[PDB]
Amino acid sequence: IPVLKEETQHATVSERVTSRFTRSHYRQFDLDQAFSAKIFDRYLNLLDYSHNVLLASDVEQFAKKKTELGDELRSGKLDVFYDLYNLAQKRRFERYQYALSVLEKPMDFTGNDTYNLDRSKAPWPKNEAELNALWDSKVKFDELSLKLTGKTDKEIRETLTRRYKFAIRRLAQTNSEDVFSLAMTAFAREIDPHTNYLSPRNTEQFNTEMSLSLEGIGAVYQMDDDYTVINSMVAGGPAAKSKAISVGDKIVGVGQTGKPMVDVIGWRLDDVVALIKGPKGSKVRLEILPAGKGTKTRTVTLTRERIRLEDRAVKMSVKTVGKEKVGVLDIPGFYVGLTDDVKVQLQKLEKQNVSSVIIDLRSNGGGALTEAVSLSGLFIPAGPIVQVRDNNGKVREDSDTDGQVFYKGPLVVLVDRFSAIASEIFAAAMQDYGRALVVGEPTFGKGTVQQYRSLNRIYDQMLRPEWPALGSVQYTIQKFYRVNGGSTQRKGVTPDIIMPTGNEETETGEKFEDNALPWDSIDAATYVKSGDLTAFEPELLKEHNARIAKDPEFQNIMKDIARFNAMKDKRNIVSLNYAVREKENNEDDATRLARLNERFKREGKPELKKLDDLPKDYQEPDPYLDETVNIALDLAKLE
Repeated sequence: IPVLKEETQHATVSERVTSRFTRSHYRQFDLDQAFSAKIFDRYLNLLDYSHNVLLASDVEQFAKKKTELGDELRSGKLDVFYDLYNLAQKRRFERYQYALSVLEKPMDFTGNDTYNLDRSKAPWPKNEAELNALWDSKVKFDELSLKLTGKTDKEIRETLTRRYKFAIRRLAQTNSEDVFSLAMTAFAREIDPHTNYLSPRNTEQFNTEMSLSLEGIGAVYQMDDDYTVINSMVAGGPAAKSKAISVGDKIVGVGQTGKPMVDVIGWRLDDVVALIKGPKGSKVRLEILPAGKGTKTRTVTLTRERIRLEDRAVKMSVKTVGKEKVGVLDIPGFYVGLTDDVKVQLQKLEKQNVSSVIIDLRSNGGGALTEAVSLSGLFIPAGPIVQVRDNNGKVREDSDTDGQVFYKGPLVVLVDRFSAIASEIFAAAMQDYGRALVVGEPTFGKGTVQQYRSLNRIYDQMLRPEWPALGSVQYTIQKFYRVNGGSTQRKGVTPDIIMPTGNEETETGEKFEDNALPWDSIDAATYVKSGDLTAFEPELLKEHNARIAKDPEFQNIMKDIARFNAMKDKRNIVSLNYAVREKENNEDDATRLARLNERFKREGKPELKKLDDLPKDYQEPDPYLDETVNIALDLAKLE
C-alpha cells in the first residue's frame, strides 16, 4: 500500500487552522502541553474507537511525547499523526487477515456468551492472543446479526467476507487529505463538538457542478465508528419529510432502482454519502437501525426531491374541543419570512376566534436568529429578546421594537429534545416575559453559533499552482443568552409542563456532547414583562396530570419509559445465544402488535392479523399535541 504522506499545502493549512482556533474561537484556551495530551488521546480514539486494533506495544511508542503536538500543529509539522495513522492501518489489516480466517471456522450460537458494544473505556490489548479473542467475538457477533436477519449460513459467510474485503480495499483507497482531516478533527473537537475542519471539494465536486442545483436528501450525516449516524435533518428536506428516519438513527445500507442493496458498515464517511446522493427527482433506498443497539433494521424509501418551500413553510391548523378553538402553528424551522407568514396566519385565527394558540417547535433545530426575535415580538410589545456574546466578550442585545402585539391571547410553545437555537431563544423569551406556557421536554441546549472562514487567502494562486484548494474551518463565535441573563447552553429551556418523556434521561442534548461549553450567565437585560403565569401552574399541572393518567397513549408511553429503566442497565451487553436473541425479537413484536390493535379498537379500525402487515405509510398519533390542546384551553379559561 502506498504509504501516506502529508502534502505540501498541508503545512500552511495547519498553521492557518491553528491560528484561527487559538486566537478567534469563542473559547479562550491554552494550546499547551495538557491541551496537547487530551488531543493525543482523542486522536487515538479516532484511529481505534473500539480499542481492538492497536497493540499496547505500539501505543506507548508515540504516547511518550504527547505534549509536543501544540508546537507541531503551529509549525505545521504533522508526521507524528501520519506515522501513527500508517500504524493502526497496518494493524487494522492484521485484524481483517484474522477475521476472514475465522469466517471459515464452524460456528454455534448454543453457548451462553455475551458481547459488549462499548470498548471506549477498555484496556489497550496487551498481546496477540487478546486481539484474536476480541476479533473472534466481533466475527461471531456479525454472523449472528445476519442469522437473526434471516440469512443462511452460506450467504452469511459470503456477505461478511465481502464486507471485510471492502475494508481491506478501503484501507488502500484512503489518502493524505483523509489523514490530515482526521488530525484536524482531533484538534477541532477538543475545543468543542461544533468546531470542525471541512476538507476541500475534489473532482467529485466539479461533477456535482456539471450536475444539477441541487442533489441530496437534506440529512446531515457524521460518523462515530463502523456506523454512520444522523445528527441533523434539514427542515423540509426529504429525510425530514419522510418522518421515518430520525436523529440518531444508524445507516447500514443504500440502494438504487435496479441494483440490490449495499452494505456500508465500517466506511469512510465520504463514500457512504456519495452513494446516497443522486440526480434530482431520483430515488434512493435507505436501510437504518433505529436509535442505538436495537439490533433490528427498517427500510425507508426517499422520494428524492430538492426542498420545496411549501414543505419548509409554517403550517396552520385549528383544533376544536367542545366548541373551543385552538390555533396551531407547526413551525418546522426558523425560515426567512416566518414572522410575516405568521402575521397572515394570525389573520385567519382572528376570523375563527381562537381562545388560545400553540406554537409547536417540536424537533425544530432552528434557522435565523433574526426571525426568532421578530416572532417573539409579535406577543410582547417592544423589548429585548436575546443577548449575544462574541469571541471578544462584547455583548449585543437584540430586541423587538413594535409597541404592538398582533396576538394578545394565551399562548403555548411546545418543545422537545430536538428543539434548538431559534426555537430555544423564542421559547426562552416567551418564558422570561411570562407571555406563554412551555410544554414538552428539556430542549437540546445548543446556545452557541459557529461560522465558516475559508482557509484560502487571496495571494495563494499568484504565488502557487497549489490549487489543491484549502478547506474551511467552522467554529464557535457567539454564545446566546436569555433576557434573564442565563445562556441556553446545555440546559436549553425547561418547560413549565413536562410531558412524560421529559421526566427521564436520554442520549441526546448539547449537555451529553463531548466537551460542550458549560452553562453560564450574564446580567439580566432590562425588560417589561407581559404578565405572570405562576398563579396558574398548580391547577394546570393538576388537571394535566389527571387527564394523562387516564389516557391510553400516555399509559403506554409510561410503561415503555418504565421498561427502559428496568432493562437499560443491560444495554451495552447482548447475548450471543441465537434463541435468546430470537425470543427478545419475538417478545418485542408481540408487545407491538397488541399495542397497535388496541389502538385500532379505539379508532374503529379493523384489527391487524400480523405485525408483518403494518403499512409503510403508518403514522403514530400525537399524545403530546392532543394533551397540549387541552392545556391551552385550560389556560384560556384561567384568563
